[PDB]
Amino acid sequence: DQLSLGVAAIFGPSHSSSANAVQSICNALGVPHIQTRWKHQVSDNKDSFYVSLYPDFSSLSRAILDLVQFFKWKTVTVVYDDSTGLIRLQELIKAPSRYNLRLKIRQLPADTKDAKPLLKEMKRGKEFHVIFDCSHEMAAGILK
Amino acid sequence: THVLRFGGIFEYVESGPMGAEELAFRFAVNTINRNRTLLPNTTLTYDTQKINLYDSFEASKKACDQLSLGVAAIFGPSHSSSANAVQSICNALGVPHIQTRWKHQVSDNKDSFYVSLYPDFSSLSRAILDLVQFFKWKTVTVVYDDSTGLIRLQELIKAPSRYNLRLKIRQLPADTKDAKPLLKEMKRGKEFHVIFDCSHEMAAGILKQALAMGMMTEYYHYIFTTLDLFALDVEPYRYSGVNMTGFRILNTENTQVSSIIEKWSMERLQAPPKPDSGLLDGFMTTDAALMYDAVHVVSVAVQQFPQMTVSSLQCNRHKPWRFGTRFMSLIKEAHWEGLTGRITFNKTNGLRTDFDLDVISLKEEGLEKIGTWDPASGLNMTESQKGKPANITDSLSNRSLIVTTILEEPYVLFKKSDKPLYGNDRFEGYCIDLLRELSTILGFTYEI
Amino acid sequence: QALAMGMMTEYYHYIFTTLDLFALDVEPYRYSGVNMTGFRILNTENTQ
Ligand SMILES: *[C@@H]1O[C@H](CO)[C@@H](O[C@@H]2O[C@H](CO)[C@@H](O)[C@H](O)[C@H]2NC(C)=O)[C@H](O)[C@H]1NC(C)=O
Ligand SMILES: *[C@@H]1O[C@H](CO)[C@@H](O)[C@H](O)[C@H]1NC(C)=O
Ligand SMILES: *[C@@H]1O[C@H](CO)[C@@H](O)[C@H](O)[C@H]1NC(C)=O
Ligand SMILES: *[C@@H]1O[C@H](CO)[C@@H](O)[C@H](O)[C@H]1NC(C)=O
Ligand SMILES: *[C@@H]1O[C@H](CO)[C@@H](O)[C@H](O)[C@H]1NC(C)=O
Repeated sequence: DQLSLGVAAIFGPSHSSSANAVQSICNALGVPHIQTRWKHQVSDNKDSFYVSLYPDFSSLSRAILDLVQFFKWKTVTVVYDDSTGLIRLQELIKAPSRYNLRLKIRQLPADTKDAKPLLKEMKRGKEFHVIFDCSHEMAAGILK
Repeated sequence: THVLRFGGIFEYVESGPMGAEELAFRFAVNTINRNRTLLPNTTLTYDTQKINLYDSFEASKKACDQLSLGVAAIFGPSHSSSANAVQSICNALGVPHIQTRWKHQVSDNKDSFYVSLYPDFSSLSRAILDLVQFFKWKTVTVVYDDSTGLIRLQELIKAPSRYNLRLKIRQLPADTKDAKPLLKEMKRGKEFHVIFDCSHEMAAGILKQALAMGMMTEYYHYIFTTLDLFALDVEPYRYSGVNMTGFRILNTENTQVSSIIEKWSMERLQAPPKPDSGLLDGFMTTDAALMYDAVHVVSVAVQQFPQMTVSSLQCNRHKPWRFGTRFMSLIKEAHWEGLTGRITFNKTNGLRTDFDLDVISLKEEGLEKIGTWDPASGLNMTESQKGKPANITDSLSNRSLIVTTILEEPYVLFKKSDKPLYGNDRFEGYCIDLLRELSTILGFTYEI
Repeated sequence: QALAMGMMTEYYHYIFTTLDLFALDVEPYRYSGVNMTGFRILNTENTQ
C-alpha cells in the first residue's frame, strides 16, 4: 500500500520475520529496501535489493574476540537472551578451537526479567569474566 | 460428497520431474481415497504449485491464490524465510498451516494456526545430549553447517555448565564441500568425538572426504543428527570399525509401514539419484515421511469433525474465515500413528515435543537398533549385557575357591566392626590381603 | 580393501614390491597418512 501509492525508498520494519517479507517484496518490484536492525540472513537467498545499516555481527562478534584477547581471559561465561543472540556471537563460540578460551554458555530465562537463578548459579560457579548479550533495556535490569 | 480442497506450496523442480515432498503429498491424497476406512462420504483434492523457496513474495502470491480459490489447509513451503510469509497468511485468516520443516521460531511470534511435524530440537538435542552421558564422553566437537546450525543445538551448547564436557564447536566451510582443511585440523586436535549436524546429503559428503582423510578408523566415534542416517550407503565404511551412532524417527519395524516404503520406491522409480553421491537409491527421506504423515493427521481431524467445508477468503480484505477456530483445536488434539510412529502434538505452541526414536549404529553387519528414546525414560537401550554367554564367572575355574584359613596375627588377625557380618571379610590381616592380592592379579572369587 | 577395512591411517606403512607402484591410482589414499614407500626403475625423470 506504499508501493501502489508510489514510493522509492522503503525503510522496512525492525524485526527478523517482518523484514524478510518486505525484502522479498522489494526484490520483485525493484524498490530498495533499507534496514536498521540486524536480521538473520539465510545465506542462500538470491535477494540483492537490500542494504542494512546495522553493524554486522560478522565483525562485532570478531571485535569481541579481540577484546577478550586483550584481557587475556580463560573462563568467559557468555550470556544471551534470545536464540538469535548465539548467532550474533559465532566468532566467540568457535574460539576454543583456536585459543585456550573455555566458554560456559548460559541463557537468560524466557518470558521474564528474573536473572536471579543465573546469578545464583554464576556466583557459585566462581566465574568473573561474563559477557552479556542483550538489549540495553534488558541489560540495565541485570545490573539492578 | 465434498472435496475438502488441499494444496500448498512445494519446491520448484526446474527441469526434473517432481520434488520428493510433493510426490508424498499426492501419494497421501491417493492412499486415503482408495482405503475408504478413513473418510466417509468425502474425497480429497490438491492444488500444488511451486516457488523458488527464497521468494516469500512468490509464496505470498501463490498462497493467497489458493486462499482465493479456497482451501481447507495450506501445507506450506519448506524453507525458513518462505515459512514466515505463509505462516502469517494462516494466522491472518484461520486456515491451518501444517508444516514439515523445522524453521527458526521467533520467540515473540504470537501465532496460533500452525503445526510442524518435524521433531523439535528442543527435545531432539536432549537426545543427542542423552548419548554423551551414555557413551561417557568428555570432549565433543560439534560441527554445524550454517548459521542456523548453532541455534538448533542450543540445548547442547548449554551443556558444559553441567554433565561436564568440553565443547569445541567448529564450522563446515560455506560455498563448498571441501572439508579437507577442516578435517585436517581435527586430526591434529585429536578430536575423536564429533556431532556432525547437517543434512544427509552433507553427511555423505563429509564422510566420503573423511574416508580419504584417514579419519575413519576404529578410534573415531561419529554421531550424526539427520533423520535420514538410514539412507547413507554405509557399505564402504562398514568393515572399518567406525562408530557412527545416530538417530531415526522412521520406524521400519512395522509391516504396514515398510509395505508402504516399498510401495513408495516403485512409484518413485521416477527420478533416480545419481550413483556417485554416496547416497542410496530406494529410501524414504524423512521429509517425505513427514509429508505423508502430515496429511493423515489432517485426515484424522476431518474424520473427527464432519461438516467442515471450503469458503473462499481473500487476502485483499482481511477477514477471519469461519471454521478454523473450531478446526485448529481438532488438529492440535491428534494421536495418529504413522511412518514416524506416535504423532502427538503439543497443546501449548503447535510443535511436536513428544515422539519416539530409534538409536541406530554401525555394527559390522550394518545399521542396527541399539535401543529406543522418547522424552520420558531417557535412553532405554537394549545393551544385551555382555559377560553372560552360557556362563556366570567361568563356573568351574571360580567354583568358590575355598581357602583353608587359620587366624594368626598379623597374617589373619580378625575383621570386626559390630553386628556379625559375613563374606570374605570375616577376617583381616596380611594373608587376608594376600588372599585378595593373589585374587586381584589373576581373578578368582575366593572363600574362607 | 585396506581402505574399506580402515587400515589406511597415519599408523601403517606398506612397502610394496612391484616396479609399477608409480603407475597406481594413489589419489584417494594420498591425503590420509599411509607412507607407501616403494620402488621404480622406470626413470621418468629424464626428458628423452
Ligand atoms: C567402536 O567400534 C567397535 C567396533 O566397530 C566397537 O566394538 C564392538 O565390538 C564387538 C565385537 O566384540 C562387535 O560385535 C560390536 O558390533 C561392536 N560395536 C559397535 C557399536 O560397533 C566399540 O565398542 C566402539 N567403541 C566406541 C567407544 O565407540
Ligand atoms: C485402511 O486403514 C485401516 C486403518 O484405519 C486399516 O485397518 C485397514 O486394513 C486399511 N485397509 C486396507 C485395505 O489396507
Ligand atoms: C455415506 O457413508 C455413510 C456412513 O457414514 C453411509 O451410511 C451412507 O450410505 C453413505 N452414502 C451416502 C450417499 O450418504
Ligand atoms: C509443550 O511445549 C513446552 C515447550 O517446549 C514443553 O516444555 C512442554 O512439556 C510441552 N507439553 C507437553 C505436553 O509436553
Ligand atoms: C524398554 O523398557 C525397559 C527399560 O526401560 C526394558 O526392560 C525393556 O526391555 C525396554 N525395551 C522394550 C522394547 O520394551
